Amino acid sequence: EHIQKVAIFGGTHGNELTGVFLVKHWLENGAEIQRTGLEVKPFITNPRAVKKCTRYIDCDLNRIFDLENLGKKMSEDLPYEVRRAQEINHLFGPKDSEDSYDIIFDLHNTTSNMGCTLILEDSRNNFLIQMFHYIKTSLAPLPCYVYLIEHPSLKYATTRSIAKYPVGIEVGPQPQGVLRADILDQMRKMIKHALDFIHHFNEGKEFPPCAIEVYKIIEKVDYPRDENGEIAAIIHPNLQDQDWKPLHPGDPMFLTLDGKTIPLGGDCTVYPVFVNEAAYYEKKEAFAKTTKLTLNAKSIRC
Amino acid sequence: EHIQKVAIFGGTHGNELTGVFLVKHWLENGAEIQRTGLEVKPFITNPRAVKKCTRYIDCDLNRIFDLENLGKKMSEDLPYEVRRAQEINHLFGPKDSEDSYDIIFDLHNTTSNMGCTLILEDSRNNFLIQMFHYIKTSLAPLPCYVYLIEHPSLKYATTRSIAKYPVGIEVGPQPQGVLRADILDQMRKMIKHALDFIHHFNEGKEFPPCAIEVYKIIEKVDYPRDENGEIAAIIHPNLQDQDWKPLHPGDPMFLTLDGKTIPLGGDCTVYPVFVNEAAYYEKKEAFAKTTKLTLNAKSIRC
Ligand SMILES: [Zn+2]
Ligand SMILES: [Zn+2]
Repeated sequence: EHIQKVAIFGGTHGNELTGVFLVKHWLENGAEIQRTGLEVKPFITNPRAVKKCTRYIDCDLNRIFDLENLGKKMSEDLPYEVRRAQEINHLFGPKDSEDSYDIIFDLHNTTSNMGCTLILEDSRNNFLIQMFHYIKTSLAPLPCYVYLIEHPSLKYATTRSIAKYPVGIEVGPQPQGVLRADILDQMRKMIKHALDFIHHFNEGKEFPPCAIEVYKIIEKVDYPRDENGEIAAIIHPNLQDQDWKPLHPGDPMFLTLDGKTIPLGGDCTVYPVFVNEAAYYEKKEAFAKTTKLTLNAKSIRC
Repeated sequence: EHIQKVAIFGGTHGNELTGVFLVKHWLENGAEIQRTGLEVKPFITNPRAVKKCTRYIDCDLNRIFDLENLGKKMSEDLPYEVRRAQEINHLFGPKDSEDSYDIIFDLHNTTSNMGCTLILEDSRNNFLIQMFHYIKTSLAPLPCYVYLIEHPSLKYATTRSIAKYPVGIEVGPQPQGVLRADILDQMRKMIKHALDFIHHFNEGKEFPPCAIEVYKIIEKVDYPRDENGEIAAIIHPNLQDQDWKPLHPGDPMFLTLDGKTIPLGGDCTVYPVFVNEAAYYEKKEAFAKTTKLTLNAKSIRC
């Protein structure tokens, strides 16, 4: 299998402007994202949310590419993002069809101090592991992590799950509604390597069995809450900005205004991720706990 | 025993969480902001914007405290904030009247790397120049910076301007809708010193003359724009995060996606502030130019 149809999504969330800015540039002069023998389409997924420069209009677009939403009768009555979701599935899918696109990169941003991050939706997918191994290794010494999202009741119905091979791209720290240049540079480098991988894959290159480190999600921790549901403590200074780095039972986790430290607890070291994400205030979450495990890929061919 | 009425406003902008959080705490336990012989009211100015974690509902509350809005007949058609401003004005004013609050602190956050910032509205105000000198001195060796908004033109109209002695407290960088512990420690300390000053002054402690460096707004700078009026370049990596530091005629300012470097130009040195402030994308602006000038205060007693 050669890859034929590659797309780059920007503006899934309208106030994550790195994607929006790159995608809008690339819809004018696309040279950067083409490769000899490869044809890739840039696309703004949520134009309404990008105009208002807001996360979403009626509901989060990045949580609805599932059966419950993609298979309901089209009606101007529907929440905007649902109408949009079908519009996108019909363009780049349909999801779970042989006709759907081969790879979609879906570009995101985070207020968390994560750096260049790749999101894996299938720990068994050998083509994705090889891609991600390629992107990590290439980027060095620029740090780059892989966030693993299966399992088994907690998976999201994402925009890029339309593809046979879904690829999430997150780069942080960045405030929402801010275009930073370091971040934009890092994101354009990640894509550069991703698109060069696909190009090498097509040209017939073999990749030897490889091994990458991933961080598998396990549990989302919410903030200590009040007898109302108001946040009662904040992310401890010592945990702030320490995404990916080991957090041990003893370690400070939250801090109250009165000054008291609330520690981790539990049996083992976890690796905090999305520490203090703007978007997860609403959704009740301070960060996600992840375990550090190794994924091995078998060799791959043209 | 002169200064009697003091208010600490929080959540003028709903998505700036630090003020929102401190005021909310202090409503339950005000001990931190009490000073013997001194009564201090904390207050959420924009509850509706807070609830939605949004900057404003209909218009920006921090720019409508003028004759035009404050003096129009109360109605339901009027924007949410207009109607709120008249309430806050009847509660803590009326503005320009003897029986308005003496001092108001209005707590803000910026996405710019600015550190502790005090906002001075009146360069001839001996009282405020002393308060600012006191806070500066008390905070040392932690930097504290004074921003002076006097023109003619470029002036609001602010929520605090209700008071005889308005004071604006701005702490950054923090992403909108996020609540960093470090940022909350700095605003706290700032407020601690401000209330101490007022307490020292009321107890007839004399202050000798002093001098502070302030930074005068001279011009807002917009991003280079498109054919259709889009941002065509971004804040240069060199200029990113360098608020308050000097910028020079030949110095890099904006970077294009190419990336071409757009230099400063002009023939004098300037001091950027609000560099890459999220709230100013909408308002068509990239940073403010300021000039660094020294201000004097005569001595003050009572
Ligand atoms: Zn996103
Ligand atoms: Zn503000």
